[PDB]
Amino acid sequence: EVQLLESGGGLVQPGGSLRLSCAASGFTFSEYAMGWVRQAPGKGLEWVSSIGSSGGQTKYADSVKGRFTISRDNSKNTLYLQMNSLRAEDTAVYYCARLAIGDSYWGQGTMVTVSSASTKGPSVFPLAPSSKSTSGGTAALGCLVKDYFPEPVTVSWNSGALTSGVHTFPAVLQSSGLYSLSSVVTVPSSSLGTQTYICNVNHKPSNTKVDKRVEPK
Amino acid sequence: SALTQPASVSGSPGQSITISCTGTGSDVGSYNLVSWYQQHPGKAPKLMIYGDSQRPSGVSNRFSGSKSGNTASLTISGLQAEDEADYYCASYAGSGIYVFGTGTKVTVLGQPKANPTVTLFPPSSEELQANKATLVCLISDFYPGAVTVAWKADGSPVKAGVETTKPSKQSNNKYAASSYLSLTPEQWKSHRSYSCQVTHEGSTVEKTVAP
Repeated sequence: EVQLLESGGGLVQPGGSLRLSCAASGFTFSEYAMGWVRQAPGKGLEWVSSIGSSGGQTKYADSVKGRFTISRDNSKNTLYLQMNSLRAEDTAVYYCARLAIGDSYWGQGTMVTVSSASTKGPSVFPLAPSSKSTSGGTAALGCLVKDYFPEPVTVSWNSGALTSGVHTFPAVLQSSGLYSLSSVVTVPSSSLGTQTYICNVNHKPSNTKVDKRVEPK
Repeated sequence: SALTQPASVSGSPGQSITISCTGTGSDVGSYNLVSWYQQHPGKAPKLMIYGDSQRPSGVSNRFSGSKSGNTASLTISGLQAEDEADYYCASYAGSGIYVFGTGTKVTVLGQPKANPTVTLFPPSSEELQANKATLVCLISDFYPGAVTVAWKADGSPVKAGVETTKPSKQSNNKYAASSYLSLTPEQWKSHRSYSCQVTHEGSTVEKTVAP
């Protein structure tokens, strides 16, 4: 089926530049017009730009005219958006979309963050279960992911093999302007003696990959 | 010139609701190109209606679209909890231009009261060795989505160093929130107990940790 995969989003200083890509497959790229749509955090969808099937008829939202350039390479089945002179108000998820009558395929989007603040990787601390093996019932253990910027981080457990009972909570935005979150997994108390628990923390904006073993106190 | 939608529409399970989308003669009153999208948190928009009234394949007939004048309308019948989401109309507007509506947040009421689960963790040894200390109070599986959090140290309140999220829905349709209390290792070591108190619909759930 149809696939649209955006890439190139990231953190940039105001006035900076970024180029987004959208790799397409599962359809004849060259006979579809293509577009970009964006969405600021917690805000609504905003159309950005469109381009004709053969690279003509480029159009732009006024909010973006003179700063962004849409283009495509039908030989590489790729759509681009060059974004210059970026400002905080350009912070958004950017979606690639195939323009068609009767259907509407979208990518998952790529996150663009425009800020004067630098990226900060997280510090990771284990959250040990208070309940011991003998005490019965269930035990909650976790990882605290402290003081990072920007969003997001993902947290997995045992390299992705432990998924049941996993809850990664929404992050708090602290007054410092840095985020923190926690991920908890609830397991049988009797498993604490025999099973290893490692949280795998990923913060792509800082290229941070941390594995933290979480052990009874 | 974003098409105008009601910001918020609430309904009860099994009822019908209608979301209006009012534009100008240049887009809505200029084409039968009004589409409706459904957006769940953290996902791409999903096309539910195109060409005013057509459903793409796979879309339930509970969703229907109409249009008269400069105003398009999306009606959802047989309201289900999964319909809780954001909805956007959109129209072509000539010359390769598209305009999206301002969006409507649909809320589906009726789920039962759920008391919060509270889990409280003390500072880790690793963190104290880093000359820091954070107490983590995690609150989950509650409805409705409002809590109040209070921290106490040997019974006496603490307000400094407290940072608490706004509640938001989990994948199980109940709310979660977090509260963090920042302390120096010396404060943490200088008390017998610290407590996280969570109040929800008159009832207080509390947990306690000690060095």
